[PDB]
Amino acid sequence: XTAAALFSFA
Amino acid sequence: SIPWNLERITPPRYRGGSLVEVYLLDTSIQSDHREIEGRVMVTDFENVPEEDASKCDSHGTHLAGVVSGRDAGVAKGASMRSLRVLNCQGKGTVSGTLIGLEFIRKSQLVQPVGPLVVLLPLAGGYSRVLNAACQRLARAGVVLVTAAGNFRDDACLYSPASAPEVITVGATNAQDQPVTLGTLGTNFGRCVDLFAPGEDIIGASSDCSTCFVSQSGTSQAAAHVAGIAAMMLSAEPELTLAELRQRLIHFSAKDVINEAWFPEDQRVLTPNLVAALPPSTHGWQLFCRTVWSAHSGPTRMATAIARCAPDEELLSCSSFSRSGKRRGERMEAQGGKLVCRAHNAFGGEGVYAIARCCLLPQANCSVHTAPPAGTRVHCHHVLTGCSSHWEVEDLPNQCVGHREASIHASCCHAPGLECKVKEHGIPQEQVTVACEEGWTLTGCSALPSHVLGAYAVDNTCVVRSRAVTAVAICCRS
Amino acid sequence: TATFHRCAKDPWRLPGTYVVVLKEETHLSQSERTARRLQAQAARRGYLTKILHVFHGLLPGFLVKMSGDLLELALKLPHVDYIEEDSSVFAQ
Repeated sequence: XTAAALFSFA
Repeated sequence: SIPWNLERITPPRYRGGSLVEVYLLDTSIQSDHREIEGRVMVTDFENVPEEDASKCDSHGTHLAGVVSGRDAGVAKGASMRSLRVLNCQGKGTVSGTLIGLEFIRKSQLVQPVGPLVVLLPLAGGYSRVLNAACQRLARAGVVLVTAAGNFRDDACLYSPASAPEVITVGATNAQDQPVTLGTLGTNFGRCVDLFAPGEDIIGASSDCSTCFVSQSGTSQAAAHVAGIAAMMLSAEPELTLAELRQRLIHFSAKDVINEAWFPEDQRVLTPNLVAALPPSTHGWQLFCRTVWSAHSGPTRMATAIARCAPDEELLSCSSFSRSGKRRGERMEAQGGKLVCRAHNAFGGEGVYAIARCCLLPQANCSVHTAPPAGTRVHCHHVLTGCSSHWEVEDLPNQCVGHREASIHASCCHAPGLECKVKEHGIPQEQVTVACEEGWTLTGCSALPSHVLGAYAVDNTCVVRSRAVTAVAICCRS
Repeated sequence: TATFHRCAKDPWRLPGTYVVVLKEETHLSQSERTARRLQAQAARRGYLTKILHVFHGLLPGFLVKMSGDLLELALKLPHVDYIEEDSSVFAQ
């Protein structure tokens, strides 16, 4: 991850 | 022990990055970490939104490691300078990113160094100003490497992935397939330039000064290309952006991704490349890339246009339409430079222009055109491409077109150039013909029974149909 | 001819802050005066503004904290090319 596919695909 | 990603980018034959600096725009970093300590200079430039200690510098420490870490880095030497544009939750702003890119240009003007690689492991939506800033910083002689984005979407809808004159990297996994996780995964499309390892990438962990962690992302993938670029620019300091991008493409593993992971309309647009360091071997050679235009849109007089870099030559030009409602393509002069222009047909959803751009110095290149009559033109040096465009709604070194169309020959005075034509016909949805090893596909087209388009994929000419004959022009020194 | 742009992904938009981008050949001295003019005209209308940064080196222009009500006024300023509403970028 919230809120942009952040940190290894959430 | 060698991590899978560093083995993956190793060439099939092998044996840096210190006259180059790699700027990193990311979270804060744990510069004490033994992977990167003494290698990364925190500028302490900071411009971040407010949040809404080792979590803080986790992202950027990992990526600083992937580029330059001594145990697990791609360019194990590599001076880095880090700016902080992402807060402790990983959030930044366009405006802050702008100021950091501006900060890099001021530093370069104040204290000139050598080649500069700026890593942008971040994404937000399509931004005019961020794309403008990235392009103008590229035109000032700086290489930008950016992540495609992790949304399993068209990278052209994201910035700075969609940015012109920037190297946009998608992520592949240990099976060489595009990263997918749930509805997320690597972006794709014609704004992606190549792919690099980006799943399960071991690098420095900010939990402790000697710790390591695995992370995935298109940031990790771009970190690979940024270290790859830093080593290329160490070996060949004088490379222009077109010459470095032609080498990244040339040295990539090819046709190794299973295009079925991509949405149907994006398989033709997404390059099938996985980045790799260049081998021990490297004499001059002929590099070409395929450059797809943005879709023209549906207006009845729409034209897509595909352009080469200023120091490339446009050796051929084709067009593609998914429905097949198109009026062909022509080469035109703009600024004394040839571009590739495709025409939409009345009633079609749009077309793509597909340029074939090549580093061919000492080349004087001209177009020979014949109006409708079957139609024929020829050169009178060497034929590199055939093009055709018509005005109607329906139906050696020579080009041949439909009786009702114009045809166009790309003719190049290039001594030291040798070209040959190779044809393949079948009774069929897709017909294919490839150049032999050592030759470069310069021109691809279909003999004039209803064609969706033709385009060069690497050195294979691909013709798409709703007897069909693919025609490949192949050159070498 | 000056145009306004904001992020097409609504949850990534950051209203209240705007990147005023000026025409390519615009000199830093002009950027500073165009920002000062905006502040002036906005104050005559009752709006506090804040010039957070003036750009020069890649793009000329400036970064302003102001109500969006002023976009029509700000678009008519001399040397303006386009204005973009700030938005989020994210670690990938």
